[PDB]
Amino acid sequence: LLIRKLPFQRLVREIAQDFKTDLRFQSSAVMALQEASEAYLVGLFEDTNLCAIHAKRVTIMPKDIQLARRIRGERA
Amino acid sequence: LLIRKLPFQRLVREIAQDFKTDLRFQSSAVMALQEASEAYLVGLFEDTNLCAIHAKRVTIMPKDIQLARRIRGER
Amino acid sequence: EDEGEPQEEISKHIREIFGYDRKKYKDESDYALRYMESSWKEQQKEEAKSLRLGMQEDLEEMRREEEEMQ
Amino acid sequence: IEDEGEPQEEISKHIREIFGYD
Amino acid sequence: QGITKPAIRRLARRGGVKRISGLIYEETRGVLKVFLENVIRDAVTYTEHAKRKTVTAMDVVYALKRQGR
Amino acid sequence: IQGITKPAIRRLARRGGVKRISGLIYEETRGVLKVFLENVIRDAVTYTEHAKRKTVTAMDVVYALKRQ
Repeated sequence: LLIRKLPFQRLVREIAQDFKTDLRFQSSAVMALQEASEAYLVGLFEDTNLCAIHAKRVTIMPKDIQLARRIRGERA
Repeated sequence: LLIRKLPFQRLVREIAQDFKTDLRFQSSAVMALQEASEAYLVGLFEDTNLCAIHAKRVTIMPKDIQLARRIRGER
Repeated sequence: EDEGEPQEEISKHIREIFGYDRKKYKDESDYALRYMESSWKEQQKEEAKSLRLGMQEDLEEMRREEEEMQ
Repeated sequence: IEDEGEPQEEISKHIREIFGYD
Repeated sequence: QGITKPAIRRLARRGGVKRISGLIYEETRGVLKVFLENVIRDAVTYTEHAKRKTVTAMDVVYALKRQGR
Repeated sequence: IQGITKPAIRRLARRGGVKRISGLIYEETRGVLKVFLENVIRDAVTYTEHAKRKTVTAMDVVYALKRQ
């Protein structure tokens, strides 16, 4: 993995608390969560970057991300 | 509606026979495929054109289609 | 109290899958018939600009980088 | 038959696969 | 060939495109071929694995449940 | 909160193939990363409430993933 372990656990925890108030997570279940989030974000960036490329650019802009999301189906 | 019904069916029949030997398909079933295929390509061009303009361009090209697909996942 | 009307509901669903719509279908001018393809000079002028712009975009950002660094 | 293999105990390899990842 | 050239224009302008290159026409056909390949293949499997005689709308409609877009 | 450190991001982006990054990608990536979790756990929970189970196993995530 590539995200730091501790600061990821805390985030999952805040959201998890939010829905539902009674809430408990397994140890590997959070591990599985992290490994997904990275895979996804790398998945995402490869797309994002190739919209940077499409624009004949090198630096990626949010506009690139946003496109890559509109085209898949991600809201917002 | 917007493709002529005839040559489309010709295209449909063919692709079934191109693998499934003499599988039959109903009428109202192809009127569903076309209605889908139309509606899709439209959907697709919506996106094709987004990349067109993403690139600071106007006239859409294969690069635009293809990218649009590559992002959606398709071959 | 509760009711509808038409009888071709297996199609108006397919269209709903992809988001297709009835609305822009009465203004069908021939633009599409004839003014819709681009001269190969025109395409090549478009990339020319697409290109120029991309680079400028890229650089202004690097400059921004300097400002942000300090 | 020697035609069944052997493991490593990692399930994550499936998630890597859900999104496509080295 | 696979589809009416001018049709794919009208299909595009519905997409909202105002300009295209000649290269599009072929590319579009290709993209449809494979669309069709994919869905009819999956429509068949719907009719077999329901032991049904041969294909119908709802095989298609079910086969289309593969699409956000 | 958003302890998703900027150089964490760069690691991933670069893993993606990215070669240069606008400064606003950070806030953006953060925003999406949240949303991804927000509704991948939202939908995992539901796979665990519907086994009337105490806590959420990895397995029910993998299930909540496949919907995505």
